[PDB]
Amino acid sequence: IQLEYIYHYEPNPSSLIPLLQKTQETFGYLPKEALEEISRYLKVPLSRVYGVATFYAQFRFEPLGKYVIKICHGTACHVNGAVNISQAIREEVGIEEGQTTVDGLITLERVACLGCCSLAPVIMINEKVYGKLTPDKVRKIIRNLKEGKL
Amino acid sequence: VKITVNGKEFEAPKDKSLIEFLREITHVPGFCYTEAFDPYGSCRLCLVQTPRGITTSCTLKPMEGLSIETLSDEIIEMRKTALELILSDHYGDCIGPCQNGCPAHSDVQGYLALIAMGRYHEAVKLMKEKYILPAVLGRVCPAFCEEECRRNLVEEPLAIRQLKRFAADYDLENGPWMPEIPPSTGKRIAVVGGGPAGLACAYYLRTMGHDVTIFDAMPHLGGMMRYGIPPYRLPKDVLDKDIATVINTGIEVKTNTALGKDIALEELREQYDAVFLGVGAWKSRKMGIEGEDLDGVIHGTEFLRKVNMGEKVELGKRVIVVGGGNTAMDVARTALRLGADVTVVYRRSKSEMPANSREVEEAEEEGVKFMFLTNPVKIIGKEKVEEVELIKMKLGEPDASGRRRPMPIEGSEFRVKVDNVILAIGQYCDEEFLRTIGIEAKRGRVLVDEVTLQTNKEGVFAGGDLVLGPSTVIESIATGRRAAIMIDLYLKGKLEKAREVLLDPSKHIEEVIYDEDLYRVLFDLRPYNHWKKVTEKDYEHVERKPRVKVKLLDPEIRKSNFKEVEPTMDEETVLTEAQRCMSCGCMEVFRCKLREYATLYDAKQDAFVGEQNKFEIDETHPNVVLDNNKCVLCGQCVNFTHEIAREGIVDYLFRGFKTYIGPQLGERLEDQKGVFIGELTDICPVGAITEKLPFVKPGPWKTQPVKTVCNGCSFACEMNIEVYNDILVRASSRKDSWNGYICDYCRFERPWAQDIAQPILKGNAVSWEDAEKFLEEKECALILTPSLTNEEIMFLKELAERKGIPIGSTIDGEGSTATLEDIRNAKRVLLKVNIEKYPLLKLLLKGKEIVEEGYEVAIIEGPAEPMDVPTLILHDGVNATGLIKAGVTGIPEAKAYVVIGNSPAISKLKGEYLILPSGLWAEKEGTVTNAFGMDLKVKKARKAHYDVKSLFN
Amino acid sequence: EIKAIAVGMNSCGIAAGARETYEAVKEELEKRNLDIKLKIVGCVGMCYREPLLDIITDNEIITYGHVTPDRVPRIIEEHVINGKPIEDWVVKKDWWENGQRKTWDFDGYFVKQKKIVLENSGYIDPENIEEYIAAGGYEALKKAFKMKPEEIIDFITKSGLRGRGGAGFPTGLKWKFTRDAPGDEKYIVCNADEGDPGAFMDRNVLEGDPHRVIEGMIIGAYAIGATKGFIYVRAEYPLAIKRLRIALKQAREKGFLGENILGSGFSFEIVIKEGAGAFVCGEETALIASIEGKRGMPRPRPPYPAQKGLWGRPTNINNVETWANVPWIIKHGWEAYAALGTEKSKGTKVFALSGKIKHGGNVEVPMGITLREILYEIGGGTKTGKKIKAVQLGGPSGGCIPDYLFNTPVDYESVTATGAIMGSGGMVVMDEDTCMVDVAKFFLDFTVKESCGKCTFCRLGTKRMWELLDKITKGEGALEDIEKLEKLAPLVKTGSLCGLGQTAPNPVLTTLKYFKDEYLAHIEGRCPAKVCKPLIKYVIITEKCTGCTACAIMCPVKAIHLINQEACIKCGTCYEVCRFNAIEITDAK
Ligand SMILES: Cc1cc2nc3c(=O)[nH]c(=O)nc-3n(C[C@H](O)[C@H](O)[C@H](O)COP(=O)(O)OP(=O)(O)OC[C@H]3O[C@@H](n4cnc5c(N)ncnc54)[C@H](O)[C@@H]3O)c2cc1C
Ligand SMILES: Cc1cc2nc3c(=O)[nH]c(=O)nc-3n(C[C@H](O)[C@H](O)[C@H](O)COP(=O)(O)O)c2cc1C
Ligand code: SF4
Ligand code: SF4
Ligand code: SF4
Ligand code: SF4
Ligand code: SF4
Ligand code: SF4
Ligand code: SF4
Ligand code: SF4
Ligand code: FES
Ligand code: FES
Ligand SMILES: [Zn+2]
Ligand SMILES: [Zn+2]
Repeated sequence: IQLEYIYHYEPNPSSLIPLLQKTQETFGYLPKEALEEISRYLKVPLSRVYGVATFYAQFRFEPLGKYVIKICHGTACHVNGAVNISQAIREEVGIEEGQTTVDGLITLERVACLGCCSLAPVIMINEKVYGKLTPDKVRKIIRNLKEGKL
Repeated sequence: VKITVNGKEFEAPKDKSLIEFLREITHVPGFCYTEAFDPYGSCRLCLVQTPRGITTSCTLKPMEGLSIETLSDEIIEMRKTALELILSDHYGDCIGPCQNGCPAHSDVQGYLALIAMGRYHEAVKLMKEKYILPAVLGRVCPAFCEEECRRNLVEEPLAIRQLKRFAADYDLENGPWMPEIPPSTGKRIAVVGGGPAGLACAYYLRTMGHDVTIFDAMPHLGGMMRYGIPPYRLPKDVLDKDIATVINTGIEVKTNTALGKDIALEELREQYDAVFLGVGAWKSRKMGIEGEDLDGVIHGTEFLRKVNMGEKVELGKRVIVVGGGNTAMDVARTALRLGADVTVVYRRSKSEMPANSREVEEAEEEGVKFMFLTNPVKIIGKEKVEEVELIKMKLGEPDASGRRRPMPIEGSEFRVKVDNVILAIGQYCDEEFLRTIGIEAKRGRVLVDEVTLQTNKEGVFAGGDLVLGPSTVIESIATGRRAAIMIDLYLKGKLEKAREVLLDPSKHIEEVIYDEDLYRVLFDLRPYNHWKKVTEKDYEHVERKPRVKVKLLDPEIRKSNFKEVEPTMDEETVLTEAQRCMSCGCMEVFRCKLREYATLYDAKQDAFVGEQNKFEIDETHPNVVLDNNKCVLCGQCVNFTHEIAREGIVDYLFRGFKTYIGPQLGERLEDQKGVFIGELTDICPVGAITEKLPFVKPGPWKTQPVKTVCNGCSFACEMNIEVYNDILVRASSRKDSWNGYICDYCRFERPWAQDIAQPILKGNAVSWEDAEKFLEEKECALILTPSLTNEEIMFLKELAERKGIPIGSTIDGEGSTATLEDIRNAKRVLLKVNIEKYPLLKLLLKGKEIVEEGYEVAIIEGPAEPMDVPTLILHDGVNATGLIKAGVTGIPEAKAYVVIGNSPAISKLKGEYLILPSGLWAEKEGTVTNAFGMDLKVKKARKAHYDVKSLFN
Repeated sequence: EIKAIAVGMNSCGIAAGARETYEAVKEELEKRNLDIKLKIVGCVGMCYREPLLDIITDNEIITYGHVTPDRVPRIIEEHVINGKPIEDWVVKKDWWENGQRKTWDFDGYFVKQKKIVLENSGYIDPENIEEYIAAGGYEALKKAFKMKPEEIIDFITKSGLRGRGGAGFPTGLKWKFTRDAPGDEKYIVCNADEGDPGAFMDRNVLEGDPHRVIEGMIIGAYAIGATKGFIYVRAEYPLAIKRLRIALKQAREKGFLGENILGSGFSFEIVIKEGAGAFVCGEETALIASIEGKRGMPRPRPPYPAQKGLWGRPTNINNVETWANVPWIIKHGWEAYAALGTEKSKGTKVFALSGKIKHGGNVEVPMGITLREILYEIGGGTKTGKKIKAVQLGGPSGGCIPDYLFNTPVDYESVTATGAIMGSGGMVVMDEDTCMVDVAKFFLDFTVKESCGKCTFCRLGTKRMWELLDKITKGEGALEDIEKLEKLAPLVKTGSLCGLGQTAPNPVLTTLKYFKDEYLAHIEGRCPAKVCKPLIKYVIITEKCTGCTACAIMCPVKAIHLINQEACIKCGTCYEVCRFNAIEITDAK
């Protein structure tokens, strides 16, 4: 079935976080049934599993959209105008950061750093980096993304 | 190891944490440290000053030459800031707003809960911790508590005054409650003034031990309750009963003894240790306008004193009363009842009328005419009053926010034809009498220090209307109680220190914790009460319940006589009205560590203001409430439930400011399986986790722990029973117990509060006459159940030996051979029992190996024989091991059986049964023997109405 | 003859368009029927000049900058076939004299740089262990296997190597504490959980040269006695994880990892633990709890990780940069390492020049170089010639150093004195267009997000400090807010349990210390840098306006010759697309 991956991992409590990462790879999020089978296999309380899963910002309990927009709010991007580009993205898309659109097209996320601090205003859309972003340019990129291009 | 704490030399254990030793020698705050867990650094309140810097003492290990300052300025500031940070995210009320509205700060919630239970004597006992005349207050108080009530935000405030009147009259009728007087302190206090303030000072100084003498000018005690308050509001038989309850405590009354005429203040100081001046304001203020000397200008207090004393009062047909206080209203209604057409003139509006509003509405019904914003300017007549000149007034400028002052409207002068003018514009004490005795007063009101209530003379205190001017009975009783507190502090030498502590307790914390009196006074007079800003939107979920209406006497009939206009409520409406309380106060207010620390460190709630985390209360569980709004995030519940109980009921959720405690997302506490859910109520330090109590209203009471054992099984776990005047509130966990924790069976099933009332014969309850007949007729072999203490077993065994009756017990086998050390040290165990039926085995066997071969200790369920390895034989009766030790095993053979205790497996027995009750476990005293062979003591929570010893004779 | 063509394929290169350039090079080599070796390299450090294409002759390397796909045919035709370098695009030259590589660059970026950790990055193929062997690698591993483990510890403690991930605890002492601890099973951890928002040096080492970290870990494990090694890298760094897995496979199959490593009887295995992502999990105790499957909540220090760490067994947790320094110390000697840097801080430090600096990238500077040299000779100053107001050193944990204190040498104590810390190695340059209150608010916002919420001081005081900063920024502040900040920040520093909260008030403290005039100007309702949204008003200059209306079709809120102040979203796109001096950001007063 879908939950076969759990038994490849060692039934020690230390395997929880790798198992959570494997679950979020397999399903895109953390389902309840998978979490209870993880708690059963590792013999850890389900409250411990939920505390670990809610501690880390990687894990979410609802599936992600098609286009994931990652706004870098590191120091280099912030001093070069990350607030203005996030304002442009939020105003064009219509959701705040950390939310999914109702149709599930655009998921908006905030990330720490992407390594390209020289392209200081930088976002990432599905592992593709767009850099040197004035608010107008990122509005153009969002509008071109919405119409099925890119 | 030698460490230096605040300059002194100390020897401490090396392995143990420093916080334990420091809390042994001094006071160290801290939420999150429990010795069963490793040190946790979450509360950050146990800070000490080391040579390296400021660090937490729960993590430090005692080292050689370590010097630690526990109370320095920086440490006080750091703890204060930490407490203010915690309070900035705290949501809840320590006390209900009813207690803050009462000038005497009475536990309104507690005695309303006691009234809802039907315990009126206990409710009056709780009332008398803050005031002394609950019937008088139920009749005449302006009900400041009902103004502040949180029921004002939903429908209608609780009838606190009328419920208090009902309970107080029940106590006066069905036997009055009198307090306990401690041994004499050897001190004498002179009290001047037989009014409510003097009575309160005398009562609360008598309840401390000092011998009190009351001096009063009038022939009777009561003051303006007897000579100023009319008898249609306060009947004098009720006043006599209430004052009798105050005076029967041992107060020496000297009536018809005045100050300045019979005894001077200097003689009073030389003969008595402290003197309280509550002479009251018995002079009436003149108006100063010309013509005030005309015949027909009576003063309100003199007129009401003549009417109350029965003296001949001459009154005309038209009477004008000037003033707007309670004095004016009583003058107006008394003059209406004597036969006069009464008009009351007040210089302000109706809203700013100081009078009791219920009395004003009653007077408007009875036909008293009011004209507000009017002021008399002149009284016109040859020798007697014929007419009075009045000027219309308007509100003036707001000035320095002084609620404006009435300024006359020029040209609006009008004349009213009247026969008598009664002056009720205010009261004061005689200024010349105050100069005769030497007390510093301004405008006739005595100047006293606001904290200590002390005059310019040493040993002289003041209160009542002498200090507050025209005031209330409850405010006078508050001043009297505070003066009793301050007189007791003055007689020990601690008054100056206490005043400094009450001004700023954060600078004298060492003296506060070192002195019992300073701690008590600080927590009585300046406690930290946490508040929430609630509007009407926060009580929309509450059921709308109507307030009780008491049928007043007919206005047309009551305008002619001096019969009491308001009766007492009927007893059927009392419970219905008392059950409307929303119990706004915190259930943990008497044991919450956060409130105590905020009291000691002078923490303000508004020091840091921002956004708080808003949570919904999780009260779906039948017995336990979880309130994350009162969670200080110490982690003790998580540490217990994951590292000691292994149940994992709750855990930390989310990160940072959004962190809270709860089950897995999508489930509440009702879905969580665990027999140690109720231990979290004792684990929590502040009151985020609380227990639902099996009473109608759970209102927090000052319960006293009682050390006893549980009767759920052979473990006989040590516990505290929380008792409040014969009420078995809850079972809690002792720290000094061999088990430390108790299960949800003991807490929530309460086997210690269970007893069958009457003997059962063949499945039907019978009276004791039938039991005596059965005992006399049949052979009645004696079968003992394991619910009896060791002394009872000895008594029953000796009775059987003396009389020859065959004796046995339902329990058979041999006792356990293992000790708690053996179970603690062994690692491979044989478990032939169900783990769920003996819940402490879950805690005792954590991490052990459950094997079937090569074991070290064995756990078997009785009846059984000891095995080769040290065995743990577990029965279902607490004193099963005591029965096995005394040698009363087996069921002997006979015709009919009398069994002492309703134990199961008695249906296996052959014949006919007489089940005699064994009694309440909580009402029992003696020792028991539990599974591990310990002899554990049982103590009485309350007096026993049944004993098995006298039943058998 | 052109031996090889190399394209920089780090995360910074990949983001700039290095995949497109690499594929264009492959297409051009295939089209021209050329037989040159196409290899990938890491990052040399010129992140501002990327994508970088290196043409490797046997004796010289010619590195071209800004190599887009369309520039590739020109470069290929003119250089690899005709043989004429295009000197306009040549940004870097490397030549060998007496076995030491010498560097020339257009910008003088490398002049003040001594590369100890990044000596191989941008020259070797990170996915080919043969290239790293040919560059002198893993010779230090054989040399360390020759000597005794305690001799290795003495070598490390005599070089003055201090921890590059934090406070700078001496590494030899840490190794000795892990070796002297009682126990038969011990672990080592490589901390690659760089949670600093502005730090990219650790992933730079793990992507451009992972075998350096692997070799350092093996040397340290031999010295300490560890059986298992953990590389704690985030799952947000997939390229680093991929290259680490490739490198681990190649080192295992060649006998450097496994059982009986090079005949020493020493069994060592390295396993990559993927961190889920939290700034607090970079803390030692939180990292231990995260590997063990718990929440990343730190615990008090008197039980130290070097004596009771992973599952109770002793653990040595060191940074990627420290492990990368170890092979250089073993190969070149401890005296060579002690011949660099100040008296107390030895060696070299890797900094990340970011923000408003012109030559941003990864710099390898010796300890004791002055801050002004890094900011002006290596960084080139600001990108528009403006003055530098301050630098943020240490990320959110460190503080702002102003321009009159730029003479401070970058050693541990000289930076600790000013109220900053060396921290991760992040250097963010702030200019005249930067509001220091906004910077402090950003750092406190990050701290509020990343706190684990265990101790009362961090969890509550960071939120209260951030609320005070937001109050001051919105203009609704007063002097009492500044006094509350000045009282609260030292207490949050003194009372917090872990280093996140103990370094949390550092930005606020430093900004108050050096830039209190900006705070007092925000009390009066004005932003001297025109950054805060409510304190700035976008005003239109009518006398300097034009009828072309360039800043009229780009505005999405429709607040434009006249500005609708009641409807302005305050994005600021007017000031850039106007291509004329008409829009002026002015105080709303
Ligand atoms: C007309 C009237 C109506 C009121 N109605 C209400 C009401 O409806 N509700 C309400 O809550 N309160 C009412 N009050 C207030 C009520 O009287 C309060 O209890 C009052 O504040 C009592 O103050 P006290 O403690 O000073 O006692 P007092 O009543 O002032 O007692 C004074 C006592 O001191 C004695 N004394 C006086 N001078 C000397 C002296 N020189 N030496 C020795 N003894 C002396 C007097 O004989 C008397 O026993 C009313 C008061 C008045 C006057
Ligand atoms: C909040 C916080 C984040 C940290 N992040 C890192 C990190 O990303 N990388 C790192 O090497 N050390 C980090 N540290 C420091 C570690 O706790 C520890 O000191 C470090 O691993 C020691 O490295 P060293 O052996 O080279 O001295 C962090 C510390 C704190 C308090
Ligand atoms: S938890 Fe403590 S401090 Fe908070 S409201 Fe309840 S009693 Fe007061
Ligand atoms: S004395 Fe008055 S204010 Fe106080 S509780 Fe009783 S009725 Fe309420
Ligand atoms: S509802 Fe009860 S507890 Fe709350 S204010 Fe009213 S009387 Fe007090
Ligand atoms: S619920 Fe109580 S015990 Fe648990 S963390 Fe909160 S305050 Fe502490
Ligand atoms: S384990 Fe048995 S004796 Fe102990 S508390 Fe529970 S029911 Fe009572
Ligand atoms: S300082 Fe912050 S991150 Fe560190 S333990 Fe305390 S609350 Fe957690
Ligand atoms: S602001 Fe500039 S672009 Fe806009 S209308 Fe004026 S001149 Fe034209
Ligand atoms: S600043 Fe932005 S929102 Fe305001 S007018 Fe210009 S483009 Fe429009
Ligand atoms: S700060 Fe955003 S890419 Fe580095
Ligand atoms: S920090 Fe020591 S008791 Fe909480
Ligand atoms: Zn780069
Ligand atoms: Zn600003």
